[PDB]
Amino acid sequence: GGLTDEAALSCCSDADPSTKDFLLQQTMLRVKDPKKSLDFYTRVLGMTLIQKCDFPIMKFSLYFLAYEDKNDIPKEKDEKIAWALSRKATLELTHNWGTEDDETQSYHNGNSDPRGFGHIGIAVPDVYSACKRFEELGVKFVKKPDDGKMKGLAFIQDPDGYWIEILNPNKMATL
Amino acid sequence: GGLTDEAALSCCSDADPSTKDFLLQQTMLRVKDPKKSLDFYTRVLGMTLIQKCDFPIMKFSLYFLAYEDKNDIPKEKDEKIAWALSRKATLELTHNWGTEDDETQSYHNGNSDPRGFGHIGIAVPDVYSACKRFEELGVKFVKKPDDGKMKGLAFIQDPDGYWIEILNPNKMATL
Ligand SMILES: COc1c(/C=C/C(=O)c2ccc(O)cc2)ccc(O)c1O
Ligand SMILES: COc1c(/C=C\C(=O)c2ccc(O)cc2)ccc(O)c1O
Ligand SMILES: N[C@@H](CCC(=O)N[C@@H](CS)C(=O)NCC(=O)O)C(=O)O
Ligand SMILES: [Zn+2]
Ligand SMILES: [Zn+2]
Repeated sequence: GGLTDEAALSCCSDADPSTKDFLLQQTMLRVKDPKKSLDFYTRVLGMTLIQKCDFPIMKFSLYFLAYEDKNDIPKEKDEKIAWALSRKATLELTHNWGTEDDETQSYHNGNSDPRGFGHIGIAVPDVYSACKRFEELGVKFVKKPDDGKMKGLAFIQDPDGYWIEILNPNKMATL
Repeated sequence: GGLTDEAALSCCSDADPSTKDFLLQQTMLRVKDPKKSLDFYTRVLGMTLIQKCDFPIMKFSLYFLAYEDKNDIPKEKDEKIAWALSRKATLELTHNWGTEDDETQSYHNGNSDPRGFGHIGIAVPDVYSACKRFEELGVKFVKKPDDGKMKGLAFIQDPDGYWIEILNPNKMATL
């Protein structure tokens, strides 16, 4: 029947002082077509592109998306890499050059065999008003807010099929 | 050849004001055995368990891990859920009850065919000292910091085999 609260807490250790400056900086997803991914994350979800890195020998690019004010992004390049990579809660999109032209190619979202990664999730002030807008924009849904057993929580998908949870923190208690 | 900077930026839109309070709240990974996972993320990586939710008819639990001070966690149950689910940069582990006792079951890390998800990543003050400690604690490595081409960057594995990048934002520019 799973762990009890107390049993779970018994498995948790206090943070060693050597970890006290650590932060959860990024979640990396591979994307077939960065043009479509950038449009989605910025126009649909309101993220900002904060950094782009290109590796021509390895034939890939990295795009770092975050909820940050574009006016805070440093102008000077070294400062800009160090700032972008010290922001909490970034999304790192990895583009292996040439996938966008390969009709047979797609990435796997983790929610079918083989399962592992599930989703990123965005906390919004109002899941219903968010989802109405997503519907107006033609966003793909896995689960509408009222569909299924978990009313008031939604799942959409990005251009690659990755699932994104849309959740309201302030309603999850009174729900 | 991958996108030019100009081409990438032209795919980006400004944040619609409907999205102005959105935040990247969680990354969700499925875990075989929450006992080992809680021990890893708290003892090894210095995260705090901030919330745990159980669903006894659906037979799964959710564990929310973050770099937060345990003294900040609200005492009142409903306030704690609202606080936990409005923290940026949480890691949500999902445990389907029973997997820990099924020797034919395991999750996929996304880095072998079919690929998709890559890794989460932790920013640290000192990759090499962090990794020396990891080695002392018997952590499994995908890439030690001096291995391979990108010297000074590491990848460890959690108990499920998910990859965790260990990076120092200040050393990433100069390299
Ligand atoms: C998993 O993500 C969530 C969920 C749960 C939603 C799920 O997608 C889910 C994952 C595994 C499973 O076996 C059943 C359902 C519920 C509340 C919440 O806040 C949250 O973030
Ligand atoms: C994909 O994540 C990155 C990379 C990108 C990838 C790698 O450097 C890499 C090296 C060895 C390996 O086994 C797997 C991947 C480079 C810089 C950076 O900051 C970052 O976050
Ligand atoms: N809370 C559920 C909701 C997801 C859902 O409704 N699942 C279906 C709806 S599209 C799905 O993933 N595919 C199987 C189906 O169509 O029955 C979750 O864990 O994501
Ligand atoms: Zn990375
Ligand atoms: Zn979730």
